[PDB]
Amino acid sequence: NIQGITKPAIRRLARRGGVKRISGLIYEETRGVLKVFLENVIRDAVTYTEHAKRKTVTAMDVVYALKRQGRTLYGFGG
Amino acid sequence: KVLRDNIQGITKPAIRRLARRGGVKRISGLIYEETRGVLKVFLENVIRDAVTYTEHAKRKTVTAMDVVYALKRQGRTLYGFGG
Amino acid sequence: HRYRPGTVALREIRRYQKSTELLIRKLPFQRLVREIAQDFKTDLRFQSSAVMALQEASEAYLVALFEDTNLCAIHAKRVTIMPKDIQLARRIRGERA
Amino acid sequence: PHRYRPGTVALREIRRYQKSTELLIRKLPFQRLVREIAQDFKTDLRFQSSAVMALQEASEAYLVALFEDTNLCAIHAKRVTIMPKDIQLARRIRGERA
Amino acid sequence: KKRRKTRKESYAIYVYKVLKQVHPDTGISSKAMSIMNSFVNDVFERIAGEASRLAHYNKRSTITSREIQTAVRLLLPGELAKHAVSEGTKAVTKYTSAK
Amino acid sequence: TRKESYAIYVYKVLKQVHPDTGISSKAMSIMNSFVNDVFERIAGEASRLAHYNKRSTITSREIQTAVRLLLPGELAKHAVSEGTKAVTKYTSAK
Amino acid sequence: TRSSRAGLQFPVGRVHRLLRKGNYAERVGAGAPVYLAAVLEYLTAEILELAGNAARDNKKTRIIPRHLQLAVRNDEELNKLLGRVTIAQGGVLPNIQSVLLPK
Amino acid sequence: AKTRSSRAGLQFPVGRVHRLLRKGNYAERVGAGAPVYLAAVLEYLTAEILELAGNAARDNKKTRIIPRHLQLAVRNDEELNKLLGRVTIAQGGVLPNIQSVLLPK
DNA sequence: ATCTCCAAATATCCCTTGCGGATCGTAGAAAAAGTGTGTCAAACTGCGCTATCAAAGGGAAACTTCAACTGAATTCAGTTGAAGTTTCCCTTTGATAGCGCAGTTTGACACACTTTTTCTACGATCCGCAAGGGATATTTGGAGAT
DNA sequence: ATCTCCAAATATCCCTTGCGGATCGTAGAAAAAGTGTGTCAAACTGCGCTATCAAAGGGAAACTTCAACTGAATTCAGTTGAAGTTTCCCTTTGATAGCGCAGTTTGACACACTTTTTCTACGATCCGCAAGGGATATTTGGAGAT
Ligand SMILES: [Mn+2]
Ligand SMILES: [Mn+2]
Ligand SMILES: [Mn+2]
Ligand SMILES: [Mn+2]
Ligand SMILES: [Mn+2]
Ligand SMILES: [Mn+2]
Ligand SMILES: [Mn+2]
Ligand SMILES: [Mn+2]
Ligand SMILES: [Mn+2]
Ligand SMILES: [Mn+2]
Ligand SMILES: [Mn+2]
Ligand SMILES: [Mn+2]
Ligand SMILES: [Mn+2]
Repeated sequence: NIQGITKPAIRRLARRGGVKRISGLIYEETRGVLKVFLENVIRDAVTYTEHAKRKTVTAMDVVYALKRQGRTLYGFGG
Repeated sequence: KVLRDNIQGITKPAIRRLARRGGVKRISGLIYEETRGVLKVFLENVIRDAVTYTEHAKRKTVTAMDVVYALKRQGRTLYGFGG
Repeated sequence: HRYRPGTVALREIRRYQKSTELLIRKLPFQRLVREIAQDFKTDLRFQSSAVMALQEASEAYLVALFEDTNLCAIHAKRVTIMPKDIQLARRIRGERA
Repeated sequence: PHRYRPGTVALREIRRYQKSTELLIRKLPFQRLVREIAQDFKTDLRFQSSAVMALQEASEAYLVALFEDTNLCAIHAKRVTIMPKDIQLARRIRGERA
Repeated sequence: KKRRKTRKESYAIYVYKVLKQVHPDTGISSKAMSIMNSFVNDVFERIAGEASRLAHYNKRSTITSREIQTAVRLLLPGELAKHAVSEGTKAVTKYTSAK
Repeated sequence: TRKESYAIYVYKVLKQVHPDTGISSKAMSIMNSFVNDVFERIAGEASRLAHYNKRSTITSREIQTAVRLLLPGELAKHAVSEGTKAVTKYTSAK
Repeated sequence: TRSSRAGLQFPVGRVHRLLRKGNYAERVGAGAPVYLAAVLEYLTAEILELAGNAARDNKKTRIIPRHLQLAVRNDEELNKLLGRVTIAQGGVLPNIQSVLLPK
Repeated sequence: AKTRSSRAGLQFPVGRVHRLLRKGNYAERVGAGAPVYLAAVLEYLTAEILELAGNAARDNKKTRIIPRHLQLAVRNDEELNKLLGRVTIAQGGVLPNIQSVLLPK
């Protein structure tokens, strides 16, 4: 699944970031870093879901989780 | 009496000492003025907020609490002075 | 006809910095989200916006991280980003011990 | 007459200051600086002495941590010498501005 | 009827009004409106949040326009803070006029 | 005037854990800051959870999920179990 | 409405209600929702002003998320105020580091 | 057993915690168990820090806990370090630590 | 520095769909009124903050010498990027299946409130003394020198 | 390889203090006990929306070919910051006196809140039509070659 985050996709993100040349090892690192980022946010999102006695992870759940990590997101129910 | 240029009381020896505590072995001669610059901004930001807390309370004395509150706001919670 | 190494990559930067479309393919990302959620709680559904939220958050996060990574690379008189660059960025961010 | 090689006293200064916890900036000079800055925001302020001492604790801690990050930036670039551009890199990635 | 399909509530109309006030010939996509609604909510919380603490800090039971003002001074950078304080003071001056 | 503080409880818990060990005044001031700080973080998050879920009341449930959100893994496991165990015991009496 | 008495587009009643339901304090003074509504209005005025122009500059009559991102990040103070916020579908400011460009 | 702490089996003060929750505008109503649960968590976290600072005092041939001991305790512990990641312990100094490249060769 | 060559920018035209205005109905805001308590103004006060002086000496500033660090210059193996060919799977489109979210109604009960009874925790004060912390002397580990 | 020597560490004395353990007398807060009341758990219900299914092409990802140019290694010297010395500034320390002002107190009350009836702003829902999307063409801005 983690390999669905593909080399060309990572390059694309790197390009938005202003990145011209990428070491071959960057792709494995990014995947690692992205796993930890999703784990943390989803850990919190799911805690909210569970607390609400729901089986469905909402946008709000995510937004709240993102707010707790100091990563406030606009566009989904802020 | 007029207060001026007190950033200079933050001496080279004193900056060298902080850099040691921070594990720094060798220091470029340009570091001292950069550090003053940075310390000044750091203190302007915190002091601005502490003073606002003071004014809100209609007080003329800045308390430890105004500072402790100012620091918490900047995400720099301090332990040892109340709160 | 051959463009020199770097000329296309430069062009790509211009292209992506001008758009706001997501850059990870939707389904593979969705699969990853559910896999990770599965490891925290079993038998869970997602609002479609929830997944969307996560993708927006995740890419913005990575893009910004790439900006910081690129700076560390350049700090080391380099032009190529390496894991040591990401690692330094993440540490100075205070994301890592 | 005896002479330590360059870097020896520096290393021993690091051990010394890493073991201790006393404020490293002189006390009255720091207090004058705080008062000067306060004054530019409002006149006729007085300070609790613990209020100043808190600011000093905060400031020395900030600066000490910033030198740790600065060093990591210096080492990242194969140097052992901290330079303005190291601090600037550190502050940029930290998201500190101005 | 009988079973009512809930009821959401946002600032979309007041934003739309202010958009007219400053850009008469300009419109707004729904996604961008969602963003503005978030922004208004976010700021609202940050402000009332400080004001709440100011009241606690000062052993007081009421959030007044005095806490809103200093909350704004703590929350907003230089120029925004100064303008926000003008607009706020002025509205209170005007609102207390009208009886 | 009275200045409330967690000093006496911190002494007690200190005697339980390291019975021949003292604490300096400043060290206590820090402990006091720590207790007020963690309190603030927990009550804070708990407050939000109730609001998010249209509730008028903070219950040990909000405290619990607040704890899970704020404490790193293991510290959250033990706090949670110390918490549940105290409420369990507390209901067992009256 | 209290908004009219205050010359504001933003709802002074709603802001007032919302300040009573948020448990900010035991009581809310009368001036406070006015002042808040005002500040909220001024800030949203401010964004729309700059977002609008970015729509114009991009030859558009409708503000989209990207114009909000441009408005915000090209403005020093708004950029500061939204330092820890991400605008969905906003992308980034076009920025390429000098040393990456060819001579 | 009279006091609510005694009932809950706690050193930390349930009644004080109940009051601080009520007078802090966290919500209109505070449930019976909330300050029990909360006093327990607070007691537990202080036991963990005191324990770990306690040891730090002993490693430095010391009998009385000072802020340096708390600081050593917190930053040598992955979890407390994370929990107090944005916190500054006054008069704590830092961990002894020198990057390799700076060591003599 | 000038002439061929892509790819992005611009121009034009026809389709597509969500802006944005309009209709309709209600929940929520405003109006009016009776009640009380947090807030405010004004009086009084002593903690501790500013201010000073004055003697002692620790630490800053300014200087010389030079070890060694930074970085400039040079080389090159090989890792990337660019372009081509190949293999694979994401996305789109039309639903039908039914989970579980969210609306509605309700009454037992848990928590608010307020009063009287009980006792915890704070502020003031004294004590044994191990724990430090400073002033003075010595021994010790190892960096640098012969 | 062996000696010299410097500063951090170890040791001795004296002594100040801030700590834990008292005992104290006592405001203020918790507990206890009675009662009023609204929140939310439960149970039953509708249907929004999440999951899923099946198929088919078009474009993305993967893999392959090549060599340009970048990072990594090496070398060296001018630069520069560290170490140590000397002079003496100005911080620290300690006691002093004066008073500005923080914090406690007390009555009068404005102003918020609570409850009830009246009025209307703003949410839900609806879809015509133009701003924007998407496709194809023509202009333009630059890179790579000679
Ligand atoms: Mn000035
Ligand atoms: Mn205009
Ligand atoms: Mn619309
Ligand atoms: Mn000296
Ligand atoms: Mn069902
Ligand atoms: Mn020896
Ligand atoms: Mn004593
Ligand atoms: Mn004592
Ligand atoms: Mn190589
Ligand atoms: Mn058009
Ligand atoms: Mn178009
Ligand atoms: Mn032409
Ligand atoms: Mn041209």
